[PDB]
Amino acid sequence: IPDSGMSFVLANLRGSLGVFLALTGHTLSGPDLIWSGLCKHWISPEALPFLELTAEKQLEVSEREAAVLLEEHFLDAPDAYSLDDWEEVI
Amino acid sequence: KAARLFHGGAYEEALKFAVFAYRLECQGPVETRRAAAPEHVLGKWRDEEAALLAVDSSHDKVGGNGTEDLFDQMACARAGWPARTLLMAMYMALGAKHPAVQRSRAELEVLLGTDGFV
Amino acid sequence: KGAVHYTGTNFRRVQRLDIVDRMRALVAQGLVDAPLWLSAAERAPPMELSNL
Amino acid sequence: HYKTWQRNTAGYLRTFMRNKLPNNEMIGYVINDKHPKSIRVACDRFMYVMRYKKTFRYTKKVWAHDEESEARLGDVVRIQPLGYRIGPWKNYVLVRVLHKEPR
Amino acid sequence: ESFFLSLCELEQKKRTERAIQHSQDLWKKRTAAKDAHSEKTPELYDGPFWLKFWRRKKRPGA
Amino acid sequence: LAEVTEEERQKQLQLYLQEKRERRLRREEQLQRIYDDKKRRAVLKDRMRI
Amino acid sequence: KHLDHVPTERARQLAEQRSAFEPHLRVKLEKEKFLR
Amino acid sequence: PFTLQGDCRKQILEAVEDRLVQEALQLELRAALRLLAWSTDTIDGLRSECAGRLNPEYAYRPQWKQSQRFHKESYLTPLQDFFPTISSSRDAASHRAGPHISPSCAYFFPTPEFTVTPRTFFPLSAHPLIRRIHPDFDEETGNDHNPYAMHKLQMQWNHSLFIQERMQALRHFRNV
Amino acid sequence: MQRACEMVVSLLRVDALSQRCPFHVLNVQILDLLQREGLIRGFKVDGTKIDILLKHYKGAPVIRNIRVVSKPSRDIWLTPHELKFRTRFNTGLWIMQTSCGVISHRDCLRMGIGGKMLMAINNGY
Amino acid sequence: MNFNRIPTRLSTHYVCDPYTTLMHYRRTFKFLQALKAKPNCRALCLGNKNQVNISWPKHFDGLTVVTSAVAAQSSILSSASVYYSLIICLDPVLFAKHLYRINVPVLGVCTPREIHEHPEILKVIDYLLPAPCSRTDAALRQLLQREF
Repeated sequence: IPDSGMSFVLANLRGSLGVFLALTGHTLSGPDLIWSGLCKHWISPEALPFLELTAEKQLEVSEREAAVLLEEHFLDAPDAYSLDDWEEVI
Repeated sequence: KAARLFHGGAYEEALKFAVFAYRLECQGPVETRRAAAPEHVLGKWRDEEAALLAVDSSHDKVGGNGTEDLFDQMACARAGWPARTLLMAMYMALGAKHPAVQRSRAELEVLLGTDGFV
Repeated sequence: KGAVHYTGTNFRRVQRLDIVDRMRALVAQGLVDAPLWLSAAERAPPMELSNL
Repeated sequence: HYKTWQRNTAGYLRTFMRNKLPNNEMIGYVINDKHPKSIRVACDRFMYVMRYKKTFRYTKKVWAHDEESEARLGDVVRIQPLGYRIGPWKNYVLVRVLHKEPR
Repeated sequence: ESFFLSLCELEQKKRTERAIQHSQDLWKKRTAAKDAHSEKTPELYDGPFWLKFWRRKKRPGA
Repeated sequence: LAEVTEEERQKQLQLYLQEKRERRLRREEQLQRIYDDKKRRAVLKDRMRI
Repeated sequence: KHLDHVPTERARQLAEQRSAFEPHLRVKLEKEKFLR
Repeated sequence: PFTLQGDCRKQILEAVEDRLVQEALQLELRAALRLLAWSTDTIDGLRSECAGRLNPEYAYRPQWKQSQRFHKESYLTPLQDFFPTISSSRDAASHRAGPHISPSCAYFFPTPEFTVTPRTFFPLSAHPLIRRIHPDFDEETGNDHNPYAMHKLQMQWNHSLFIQERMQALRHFRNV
Repeated sequence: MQRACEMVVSLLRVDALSQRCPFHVLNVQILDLLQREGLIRGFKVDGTKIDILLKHYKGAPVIRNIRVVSKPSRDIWLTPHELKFRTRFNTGLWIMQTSCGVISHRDCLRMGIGGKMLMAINNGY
Repeated sequence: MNFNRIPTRLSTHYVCDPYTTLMHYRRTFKFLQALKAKPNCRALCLGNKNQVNISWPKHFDGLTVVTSAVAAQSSILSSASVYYSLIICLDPVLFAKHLYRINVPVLGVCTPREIHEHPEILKVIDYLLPAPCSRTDAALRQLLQREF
């Protein structure tokens, strides 16, 4: 049985996508993860090291203003989906 | 048995008995387990506590020869025992580049659980 | 005698302060009035360059 | 002589402890074992300086007595004082031998 | 018949074989390089002399 | 004075027992590390000789 | 001293490589995107 | 969110999400314990995949078991460990006749159900002046934490204590 | 003991990111205490030498002054009641070498045991 | 031909990294967007004489003419923090001693070659802006302002 509370995410996906992904075990990679509903950001690995160099200017701003600055690292998602037409069948 | 096999012509089989006897007296009665040490190589940096509680005083027992021991050989460079003389007499007899000698030479490093030392 | 301290006063350790920090002190101290562009840079402070 | 305030500093207390042993015992190495039942034990002591706050070392060679004459030259031993005077030079008694030099 | 105990028997046995082969190859290449070095004419230095590296300028004063 | 003497005697016995256990445990731990390391050197040295 | 067990750089590198049966060091280049 | 209308909507999402995760985790644990004590085919599957990681040659496909009808309700039944039984076995451990837990499990976790602990959100302190600033600081004792409650929390998160317990069980299984 | 005093020269740099240091058993333990206080970003043993990173804030480094008290030629010892007088009304960091390992000056007074002043971090006069 | 010494060590430039430019423009855009919203905002475009591609006026407000006598690092743009609110310097290397203690934001646009050789310009510049191709600022800003 899936542990670590994995059923919560699967049951929260768009439609009955989690059921098909669990019984069959379909593999997904690339932009499909963010488009399916699992993740919500597409930050590149090169952003994490840079955050350690400009972290001294985060305490000067208020709490709300801190989250706005972190939004500059998120990029856009490309147009690509393999289950665009197969979702209705599932 | 090792001497008879070497005289007859069996070379690969002869080295098997030499390592068997050398490790018998070195590693103690516990030798049937023909494999690497089961994560029991103590004395290394940042030793795991899981393997410390899996042993007892039995592990403390040191091998060696009848009269002397392993510790005695470390201090005195002239001391020795037949278990090492017999094994050393075979590497030079068949050379250093011999396939079988090369295979047996590397086996001792892994059987004793010390391969990869820097 | 003279500059014989490789590890000492020879190597200055003065803090680097940007315009946002310097202006914040003068306005609070009452030395200079608050300009119209003070709040513009407060919401988007400049990126640190010394650590880069 | 040490002042009243000089007897409470850690520097002086540490030196005192090293010098101080049960029964006023001492540690030294034998350097002369020529005369019968006689051995000269060289003991090392310590002292504290309240000016520069540094401790030095000075050797103290003394004579000892041995019954079985087990000790030999260059062998660290233990000595014990006595409340009398025996012989022209003998002023100490052996207890045991810690280390033994080969021959 | 124990299922968990038998699992460790295979893991240890397979790990031993991997080390034996890796060690054999490492020793073969280690000795091969040394043999070539001991069969060539020594290289005689012909570069600039060390005339300026004799005197040094350490920390001034104390 | 007898009452005070008995009270002080109990404190000395308790302190002596507590110190004995602390030293015994600390000394035993140090010996284990040295013994484990010494064994490794002895077996390793014989391997190099071969 | 030569028999001492000290964690060096090459010592750990060899341990990881031994696990791979006969999985090596790899590097990645900077990502240059024109749409950025 | 930045506006009042937008900020209120975020509260609704956080409320439903907090409740769904609690129910999913509670039911997830119930099916995990019963399956390991009843399903016998799980042993073959674990060994097949474990042996296949080193090389595909050691991987074998087991037969599993023939399909059979089930009530699909017994695996999600509540379980409790309560001593009062004057009501004709009111609880009687997990279910009326289900698998029971060891007596030693009555020290850290008084109940087998997965609950939620009230973890603090501010750092603790030892000086009296700093303790007065902590939100959870009662005036009837002068302390910002309960020693009895925190004593058990530290024991649970301890690798050294777990190793000794795990080692003792392994020796018993191997010897007998 | 000599190698311990050689760490101040390498760690006391402004225009630098990482500096090497000779490997030593006692040196490894010292770095652990400093990291807890937030003075060292991190360190790694690279074999014969240890690579230690440097922490900076607004240009200037976190470490501004290092004083070596203990030296190989002598030994400074202070009683529990004497360390308080020495260290008072200050934010400095004094490394204390007690029998039960190595701890800071704040913990030495709590236990009341006689430590040994090794070095000073962020200390004035 | 060349008879000089050939360098061996190649220094890397992380300030003008291709990835770092992503955050530089994003952060700079936010500051300008908020400033233009307010009324009565003026800027300053300081360049160099060699920049022929950029047209310049005859008179320049805030310019102070001084003499050689008693001119120990006199500040030319001392009074340029009254009428203006944003200066965009194009030659930080030349204008380094005057903008040391300026009370206005400086949007300097330097090149990696000068930044590595003259790191002192980092303290005076508040918002760092990249410069693709890093050859001549006169023809560099024109392309950006005339995109598509």
